[PDB]
Formats: sequence, C-alpha cells, structure tokens
Amino acid sequence: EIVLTQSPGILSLSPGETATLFCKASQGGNAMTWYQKRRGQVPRLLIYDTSRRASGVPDRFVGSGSGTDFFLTINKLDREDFAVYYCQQFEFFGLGSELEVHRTVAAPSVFIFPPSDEQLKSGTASVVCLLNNFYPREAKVQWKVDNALQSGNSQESVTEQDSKDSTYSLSSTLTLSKADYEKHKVYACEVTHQGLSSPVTKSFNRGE
Amino acid sequence: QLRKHFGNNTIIRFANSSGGDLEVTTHSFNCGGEFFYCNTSGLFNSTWISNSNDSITLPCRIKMIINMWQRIGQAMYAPPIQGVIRCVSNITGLILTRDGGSTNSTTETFRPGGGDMRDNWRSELYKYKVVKIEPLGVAPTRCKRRV
Amino acid sequence: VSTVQCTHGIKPVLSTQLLLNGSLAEEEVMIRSENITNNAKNILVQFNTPVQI
Amino acid sequence: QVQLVQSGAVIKTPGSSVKISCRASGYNFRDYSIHWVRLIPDKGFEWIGWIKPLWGAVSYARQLQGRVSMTRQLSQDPDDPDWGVAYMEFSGLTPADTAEYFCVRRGSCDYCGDFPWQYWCQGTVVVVSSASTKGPSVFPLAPSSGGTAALGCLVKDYFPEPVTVSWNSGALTSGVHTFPAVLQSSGLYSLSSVVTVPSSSLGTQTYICNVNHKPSNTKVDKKVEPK
Ligand SMILES: *[C@@H]1O[C@H](CO)[C@@H](O[C@@H]2O[C@H](CO)[C@@H](O[C@@H]3O[C@H](CO)[C@@H](O)[C@H](O[C@H]4O[C@H](CO)[C@@H](O)[C@H](O)[C@@H]4O)[C@@H]3O)[C@H](O)[C@H]2NC(C)=O)[C@H](O)[C@H]1NC(C)=O
Ligand SMILES: *[C@@H]1O[C@H](CO)[C@@H](O[C@@H]2O[C@H](CO)[C@@H](O)[C@H](O)[C@H]2NC(C)=O)[C@H](O)[C@H]1NC(C)=O
Ligand SMILES: *[C@@H]1O[C@H](CO)[C@@H](O[C@@H]2O[C@H](CO)[C@@H](O)[C@H](O)[C@H]2NC(C)=O)[C@H](O)[C@H]1NC(C)=O
Ligand SMILES: *[C@@H]1O[C@H](CO)[C@@H](O[C@@H]2O[C@H](CO)[C@@H](O)[C@H](O)[C@H]2NC(C)=O)[C@H](O)[C@H]1NC(C)=O
Ligand SMILES: *[C@@H]1O[C@H](CO)[C@@H](O)[C@H](O)[C@H]1NC(C)=O
Ligand SMILES: *[C@@H]1O[C@H](CO)[C@@H](O)[C@H](O)[C@H]1NC(C)=O
Ligand SMILES: *[C@@H]1O[C@H](CO)[C@@H](O)[C@H](O)[C@H]1NC(C)=O
Repeated sequence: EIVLTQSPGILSLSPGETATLFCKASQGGNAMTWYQKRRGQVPRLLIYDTSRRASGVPDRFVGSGSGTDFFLTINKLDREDFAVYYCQQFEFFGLGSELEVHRTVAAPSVFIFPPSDEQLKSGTASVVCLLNNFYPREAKVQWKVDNALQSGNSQESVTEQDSKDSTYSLSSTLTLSKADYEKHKVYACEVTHQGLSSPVTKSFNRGE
Repeated sequence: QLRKHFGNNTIIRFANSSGGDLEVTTHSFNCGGEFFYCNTSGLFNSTWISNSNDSITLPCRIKMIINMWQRIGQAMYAPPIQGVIRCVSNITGLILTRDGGSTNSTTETFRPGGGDMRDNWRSELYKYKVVKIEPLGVAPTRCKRRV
Repeated sequence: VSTVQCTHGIKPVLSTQLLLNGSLAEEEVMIRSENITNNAKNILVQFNTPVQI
Repeated sequence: QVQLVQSGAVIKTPGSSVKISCRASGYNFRDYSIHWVRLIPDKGFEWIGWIKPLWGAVSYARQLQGRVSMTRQLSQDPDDPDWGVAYMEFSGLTPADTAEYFCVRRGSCDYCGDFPWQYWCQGTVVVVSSASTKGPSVFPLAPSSGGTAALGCLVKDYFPEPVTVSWNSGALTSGVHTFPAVLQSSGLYSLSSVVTVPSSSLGTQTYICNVNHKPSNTKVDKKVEPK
C-alpha cells in the first residue's frame, strides 16, 4: 500500500505571486494525477500523467516531479485559483491542500449572550460565546462555569472566509441541564489570539 | 512466482467471481458444435500460506441462442448435433485479476477474468514485430564518377 | 532476434477465463501483465506443462 | 457532450439499502469503464468499485466486500447506440456512510491509464439518520440596551436540513452572518444566525427572524428587541 502525504496544509499566499504545492509518494513509482475542487463544485481533473494538461485546463498549471516527490505550481496566482487540491495514484488518495486568502491580523469583537429563560423553560439553555470579524482562522476560545473549566458539553463551529471582507466568525455553545445553570453564578468566556497581547474575557453573572 | 512481484511473506488466496453474465462468470467453450458454459467455482478456491486419480467435476450449462460480441439486434443459432459429444483439451494459461482496495492486510486475492477477446490473442502474438525494409543508403568513400 | 517469413499456426479458439490449446512456456511459469500495481489490468499466466480436461 | 446524470438525494434509516442510478449519453456506452467513488466529509475520497460494460464484469474494494453490487442496462436500438444507464446498490447502511456519491468516467487518451477522471457527474448525498422530520422553533438573541451589537435568533432541533432564514422579509441583508448547521444533538441540527447593527437602532426598531424549514412546512417569526 502506497501512502500519499501532502504539505503544507494551508498555504496563505497573496495574488500575483507563485504557489508551490507538494505531494510525497512512498514507493518509487511512475506518475501522478491532480484534481481541483472549488469549494463544492464537482471536482475537475487538473494535471494528468504528472505533466500533461486535461481538456480545458489553462497554461498556468504546470506539472512537475519525478521519483517519490511530485510538485504542482501556479505561476500567476489569481483570485479564482484558490481551491483545495488532491493527488492520486491508482486507487490511493491524499488528504488535501487548501488555498486561502492572505490578510493582515485583526481583532474580534467579543460578546457573551446570556442564557435566556426562553430555552431554560425547555430544560436546556444556551450560553453562546460569539466572535466576529477576525483573521487568522485559528483561535483558542475557552469558557468557564462559576470560574471552573468544563468540557464535553460544547459544539463549536467556524465559518468560511468571506468574499468581501475576507474574515471569520466563531460560535461556541455550552448546553447543560436546568439544574446546572441556576446552581452557579459567574459565567464568562475566554478569548486568545496571536493578534491579542492580553487575554480578553467578558462576563454575565446569573441573576445579576 | 507471484511472490516475486509482491513479497515473500504474503498470503495468496483465490476467490471465484463477483457477478456478471454467463459469458464472464463462467468458462465458455466452442467444442463439437455446441456452446458450453461451465461453472468453475470449484477450481479457483484455496489459500496459500508460504509454508492419485480423484478428479474435480464441474457442472455445465448449455444454450443454443448465443449473441457473441453483443451487437444490437443480432443473434445466432447453433443447430443440434446428432449423437453424444466428446472433447479432450489442454489448459495452458489463465487470465487473473487483482482486487486491491486500500487496506493494510497482507492477503492478496486473485480471480479469473473474462470478457475481452484481445487477451486471447495478445497472449500468443507477443514475440512479434513487423518492420519495413529501406534499400537506399549513402556513405562517404573515395570513388569519383570519372568525368 | 530472427526474421521469419510466416508465424506459426495459431488455432483460433474463443474462450473466457482459461486459454485452451495454447502455446506453452519454455522453462518456468511466465506471469505477465502491463502495470502490475494497477487493478484494472488483467494478469496473463502461461504454463510450461499442459493440464488436461 | 459527455453527460453523466446521477440521481438522487436520499434520506434513509440505518440498516437499510439504497440504489443509485447514473445515466450516460453522448458516447458509445459499451466501450468505457465506469468508476464509483465516495467523498467522505472528513476522510476524503474512497474508491467504491468499477464496472465495465459490454458484459458487466465488476470489481470492488476489499473493505466494501459483501455489501456493494452494481450492474448496467444496455440500450438495444439499431438506430440509437449512444446512451446507457448504470446502477449501484449499496446495502448495509449505517450513519457513518453519509457522504456524497459520484459516478466518474475517464477521457479519450493515447498515453495514460484508467483512473484519470475527466467527466464528472453532479453527485448525490445519501443521508443515514434515525431522526424523523421535525420543525424548527425560534428563540431571540439581543443585548439588554454607540458600538455595534449582535441581534440574532437561534433555530434549534430540526430535521432534516436546509433552513433558509431571511431578515425583516427580507431586505436587511448587510451585516448578516449565518453558521453551518450545528451537528447532531441526539440526532438534530441547529443554526445560529446573527446580524450586527449599531446600538442606537436596537431601542428603535423591531427585528424579525424568518425561519423557513421547507421539508416540514414550518414557519416561525420571533421579534428581536433589547429586553
Ligand atoms: C483442443 O485441441 C483438441 C486436439 O485437436 C481438439 O480435439 C479435437 O476436436 C475435434 C472436434 O471437431 C475432433 O474432431 C472430431 O473427432 C471425432 C473423433 O471420432 C470424429 O468422429 C469427428 O468426425 C466428424 O466431424 C464432423 C462432426 O459433425 C462431421 O461432419 C463428420 O462427418 C464426422 O462425423 C471429428 O473429426 C478431433 O478429433 C479432436 N482431436 C483429437 C486429437 O482427438 C479440441 O476440440 C480443441 N479444443 C477446443 C475447445 O476446440
Ligand atoms: C462462489 O460463487 C458463488 C456464486 O457465483 C457464491 O455463492 C453464493 O454463496 C452465498 C453464501 O455465502 C449464498 O448465500 C448465495 O446464494 C450464493 N450465490 C448463488 C448465486 O447461489 C459463493 O459465495 C462463492 N464462493 C464460494 C467459496 O463458493
Ligand atoms: C457454481 O457451483 C457452486 C457449488 O459448486 C454453487 O454454489 C451452491 O449454491 C447453491 C445455491 O444456494 C447452494 O445450495 C449450494 O450449497 C452451493 N454449494 C456450495 C458448495 O456452497 C454455485 O451456486 C454455482 N453457480 C451458480 C451461478 O449457480
Ligand atoms: C495436449 O497435451 C498433450 C500432452 O502434452 C499433447 O500430446 C502429446 O503428449 C506427449 C506426451 O507423451 C508429448 O511428448 C507430445 O509433445 C504431445 N504432443 C504431440 C503433438 O504429440 C497434445 O498434443 C496436446 N494437444 C495439442 C492440441 O497440442
Ligand atoms: C524474497 O525471496 C527471494 C528468494 O531468493 C530473495 O532473493 C529476496 O531477497 C527476498 N526478499 C525479501 C524482502 O526477503
Ligand atoms: C470452497 O472451499 C471450501 C473450503 O475449502 C470448501 O469446503 C468448498 O467445498 C469449496 N467450494 C467448492 C464449490 O468446492
Ligand atoms: C505503466 O508502465 C508503463 C511502462 O512504460 C508506463 O509508460 C505507464 O505510464 C504506466 N502506467 C501507469 C498508469 O502508471
């Protein structure tokens, strides 16, 4: 069994430059084939027998490689040439290589949405941390219940990079039983970024 | 000599088939004027683990309206043969195929394969090539037409 | 390599899964395929001794 | 043109079995192999099987033995040879089989192999979930009273997807964020949807979250205001 490896995972790179993607075979073989997936758009064949073009592939995709290391390069990186790429030998696949939009750092405006009585009348309430308008996509967003760390009761989702601002959001939840929220008082989250020199928390004490 | 292509310490197994028509799940003949389709699930069934007179019987079907190469709207018919039929033949070769999904096991499995006639002919005319004979040639020397 | 006028007489027999009345090998069994690691390629096997039926 | 029309979107329970069809046209259907591939949302591609027409010879993966089976339907018309229909039956479904299935053909070639995939069908999603069809409720979100602040609603515990949520019916579109569906809490999804407005207009206007869960014909409208 051949195992295919790809690097980097995310390549943050600005338009007008070059971008060089890597796939590594484990057995010294012959050829490789590359596909293009545009954010959910029925994946298309890109490079073919390691250096030939498929039908309708522009000249900006130049295939290259030999032995166990194989390359892809886009010479003038456009805005539509941001996608996720895959390499294939006979029936074995890689894991992916994602192209994103580069931008300077920013700071998300932290919120804390209080647990309403609207959901606690059903028995499970929602304490919703909520970050908006930031980049990079990675963040370490923690939370605390009566100043004590919890786990296993959260479902956190990120979003995608916008076409107008090129930023990100994040929304975590802390779903507990109705005995558990009125038991405690001090509710707060925690926000931590590369672009923040200090940890930021906000609070909502229950009953107060 | 499969193990020189895959590895010494591997396990080699034979399975039988996985579906299709009678032309590719079974063994087809053309002997004596009739068309036999024998069930070969008794030959391709064993494992191999890297360490007299009893014959294997194969049941066999007969049909007389065949469509060879599956052309649209065409079919043949073989007239019946008067008397019982007898045949003797040699088996010189197989056409296997390999399954190969992406798992980590050390157990290969090889199955017999059927329907493409170019494997019957490519297994016989393999040692040949046709060449062209170009008679004219030029070479430098010291000859001088003598004016 | 040796030039030949006409090839030996092949017997056209149309069979599947097994090659009947074929030509034998010379010393050992000859396993023969195109891109061995490719699944969709068939594997041609050729015997040095005939197996009767 | 080489067309590959695959149908269709299916929701089933665990333990069941699905049959997925794939109609081809624009080429001689009796000549070219047809691969079947599956695209896991968190594992990437996975090759299901491989069918060769003109006789129907098949081969599968070895991790999908005993479950998959596929066949075809040859057009029999002496004055129309260029179409055909393939099938695939994928039995023994579990919730971890939910993904998007494809029916992929290669291209015309001189010096290449079989697996380079040129023509792609649109795909179809096979959902395996024991949850039954249920409407969404709606729950408001706001601050208590300069700087911008998040109004929004919570659309919790529905099945199946998709919910289309509009704002003030529906021209309030700027500053509007949606999240992808929060995963299964006992088999049910939720959607967060928040809208940023300057904090002066919170005490002025009445804001409306228009949930439209179409497969259950549910429609709710919560007013959002600083409580
Ligand atoms: C693989 O090779 C073997 C070796 O040659 C081959 O076996 C041969 O099969 C043919 C079948 O036609 C045999 O020919 C027949 O032999 C019998 C023997 O008694 C004769 O009676 C037959 O004569 C009749 O032929 C016609 C049949 O209707 C009539 O028109 C005619 O009037 C006679 O009634 C006929 O000669 C042949 O003898 C054998 N060879 C040997 C050495 O036994 C086998 O067929 C090959 N395998 C395949 C799949 O073809
Ligand atoms: C050989 O092939 C046959 C069919 O070509 C397989 O037979 C099936 O066996 C299962 C038992 O596992 C039965 O439930 C099916 O009804 C059989 N099929 C038919 C058409 O009767 C068989 O599994 C294969 N392998 C072996 C070792 O015999
Ligand atoms: C080919 O032969 C095998 C046996 O040599 C058949 O397998 C049998 O299938 C029937 C159908 O249920 C069972 O009752 C028998 O018990 C099976 N035999 C064995 C040994 O398991 C197989 O079905 C035959 N092929 C076809 C297409 O019928
Ligand atoms: C089928 O196989 C047999 C066995 O090889 C062939 O018969 C002859 O067998 C003797 C064994 O004593 C060999 O020495 C001969 O070389 C074989 N051939 C001949 C022509 O005598 C038989 O010929 C084979 N069938 C065909 C059609 O070749
Ligand atoms: C497999 O066996 C052959 C038999 O001679 C030997 O030459 C070869 O080195 C062996 N390979 C391994 C990996 O043991
Ligand atoms: C297949 O192999 C099993 C195990 O050796 C054996 O019991 C069975 O009889 C074989 N099938 C046929 C049809 O001979
Ligand atoms: C199979 O091997 C041949 C040998 O020349 C090579 O040209 C071809 O690219 C190989 N096929 C694949 C699919 O790698």
